[PDB]
Amino acid sequence: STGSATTTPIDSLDDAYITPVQIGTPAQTLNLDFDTGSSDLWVFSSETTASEVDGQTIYTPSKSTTAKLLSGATWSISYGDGSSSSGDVYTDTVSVGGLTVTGQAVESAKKVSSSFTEDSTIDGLLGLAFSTLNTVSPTQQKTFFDNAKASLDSPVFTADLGYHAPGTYNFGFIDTTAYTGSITYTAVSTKQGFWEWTSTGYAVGSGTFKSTSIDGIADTGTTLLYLPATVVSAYWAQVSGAKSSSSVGGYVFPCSATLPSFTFGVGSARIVIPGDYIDFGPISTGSSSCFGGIQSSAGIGINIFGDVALKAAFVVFNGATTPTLGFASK
Ligand SMILES: O=C(NCC(F)(F)F)c1ccon1
Repeated sequence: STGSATTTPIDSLDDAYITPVQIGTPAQTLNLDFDTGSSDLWVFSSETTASEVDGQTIYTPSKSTTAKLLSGATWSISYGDGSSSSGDVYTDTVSVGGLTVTGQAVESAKKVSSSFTEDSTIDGLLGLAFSTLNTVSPTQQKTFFDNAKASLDSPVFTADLGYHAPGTYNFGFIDTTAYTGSITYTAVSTKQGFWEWTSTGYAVGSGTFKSTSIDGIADTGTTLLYLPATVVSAYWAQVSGAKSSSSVGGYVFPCSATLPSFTFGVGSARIVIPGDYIDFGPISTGSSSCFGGIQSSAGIGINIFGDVALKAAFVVFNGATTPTLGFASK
């Protein structure tokens, strides 16, 4: 089997992407944030504290003839950005782009943190990291991909995120019309439960390529590109007036600037992030200080190839017995 679904930016900055997902019988369609950096499929629901729901579409398990309470199961997750959610668990039928999994753990939120409430466009998350990170207790549950894998034509999914435009998540096949040149594959460590890999280096603008190993995660659920302080300083040094602002929470730059591109290495191949992709706009409405899309990972403990990097590529998440990651230009 295969599936194919369009993913759409939630706003004009590409802060995140939402993909429609059918849950239950009859189908209830929710717009979920597909997140290769976590492993829980959780939704706003009829059980979510009412004051914490503000415009989201909710899943109502009592209206699904295929929903079953997973007795005794609870979940609770905290994300790298400080947000969180928790609740109980149903199993139900879940379909993405024509691909159906029966008995998928659908984690129903009883509580969500303010950042989730405040984002009316995201109805929940669909985790696509390794199932070892799933938070359901006392019986850990499998991701949608993990459940679908054996049925797929090929044990893969691909992310093709757009810049200020829709893109595609495919399951079970590689669309050879969606990229240019060849796909370069690179090794993955699953030891921390992430799609963790090692970039071979970087360049800033038209500058020379620096060969250096940068370990990090391919994370569709993180907006920005978080890299070591040395690398990030070298980038922003090429933008007149750019500076790190402790009050704002990262590098900012004059909105009048033209940003240089940023290149990252995948083996001997190179992915070029255009300068425009690194502009996240005014820090507050009307400001002439703009927020940068490349930021230091120093406070985080891990480097993160988030949407800024991934949307410059066609990315293959290869879930074969030994997982790997593939990147192509597009
Ligand atoms: O925050 C999470 N993932 C995104 C991160 F890697 F950037 F942190 C998370 C929470 C539970 O499992 N993973």
